[PDB]
Amino acid sequence: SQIVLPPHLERIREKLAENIHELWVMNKIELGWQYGPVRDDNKRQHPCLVEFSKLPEQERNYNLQMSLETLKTLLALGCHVGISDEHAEDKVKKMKLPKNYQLTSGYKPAPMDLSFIKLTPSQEAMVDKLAENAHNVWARDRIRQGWTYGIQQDVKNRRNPRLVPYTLLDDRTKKSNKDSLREAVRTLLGYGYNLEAPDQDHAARAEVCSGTGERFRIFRAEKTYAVKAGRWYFEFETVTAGDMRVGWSRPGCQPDQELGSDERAFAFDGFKAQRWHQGNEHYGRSWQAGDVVGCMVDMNEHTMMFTLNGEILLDDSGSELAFKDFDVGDGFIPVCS
Ligand SMILES: Nc1ncnc2c1ncn2[C@@H]1O[C@H](COP(=O)(O)OP(=O)(O)OP(=O)(O)O)[C@@H](O)[C@H]1O
Ligand SMILES: COc1ccc2c(c1)CN(Cc1ccc(C(=O)O)cc1)CCS2
Repeated sequence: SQIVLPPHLERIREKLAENIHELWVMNKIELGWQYGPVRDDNKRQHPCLVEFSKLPEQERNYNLQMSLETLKTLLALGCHVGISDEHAEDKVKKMKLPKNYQLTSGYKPAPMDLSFIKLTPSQEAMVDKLAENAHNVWARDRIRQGWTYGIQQDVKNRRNPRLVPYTLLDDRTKKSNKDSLREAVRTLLGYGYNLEAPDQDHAARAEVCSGTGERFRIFRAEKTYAVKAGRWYFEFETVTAGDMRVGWSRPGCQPDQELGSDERAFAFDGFKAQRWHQGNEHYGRSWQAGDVVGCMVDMNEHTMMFTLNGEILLDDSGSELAFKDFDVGDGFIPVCS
């Protein structure tokens, strides 16, 4: 609603509407649809493919309004549009088409050639965005209808399995809508209107989003199994590669606080390659899927060391000790976050 129409698009909008309408009757003839008097899908002969004048003026207006909304959403996409030159409209080349491919209309709908016209990756990305929004407005119209999703298509029960996000939509519709959208935006370029898109933005979730406010879960051995002397080894296999920590915690570790943030636990975050105890340092490399990190503690001279896939992880210095010295205290137990 907030979108205002610039004067160039304003006085070119009717030509856009009619040319894309003719372009659609070209898409129809390419798909094999032929022109007829009456609206009956079985007979494949409809007045829809004939020129807009013989088209029902209701559908013709509804198509033009649909394009007004589509170009307004294009402008809402943050993409600026600039007319190239007046001569790009003064000379309007138009491929000739075979009579079987060509409509009864004398002048060929086919605008300046798609070979000459070029599509950038950003332009294709905004084509995808526009296809997304068109399906959204198609769906909201259905919700106003009261149609609700159904795996089986139903008209009496108004259950369309096409009421899913465009990401999960079936290929055939995605292709047909994409074709009309991208040939439309290519006609936009061929009219000299250059669509300079906004810069692509990068954002990272970093596992902030979570079901339930809880950010992480800690699994540990029982307190009674604490080891106060000897040399011990246990493995941790990482099915994924994310915010995961493994190491040894005291029987006083808190299940709400992250490992290594306090003095209770000594952990290794392979995600950021950091050893964690009362802070973070740099230690080791980053793991991948199906990586086995073995944690080893020798409580005799108070050392702890980690081996990712067998090789010994190292800090910035060549030392193999993740934590050089620590008090025995009340023992250590295997712990993971
Ligand atoms: N003959 C046409 N002329 C113009 N645009 C059309 C035409 N057919 C389809 N469209 C466009 O493509 C969309 C396809 O909607 P369509 O009515 O085919 O969906 P549907 O799944 O059959 O709907 P419902 O859920 O009500 O059964 C329309 O919203 C419109 O934008
Ligand atoms: C530019 O505007 C138009 C004008 C005409 C047509 C399309 C888009 C493309 N679309 C594709 C499509 C197919 C199935 C569904 C559906 O059943 O959900 C929705 C859209 C309708 C077929 S011709």
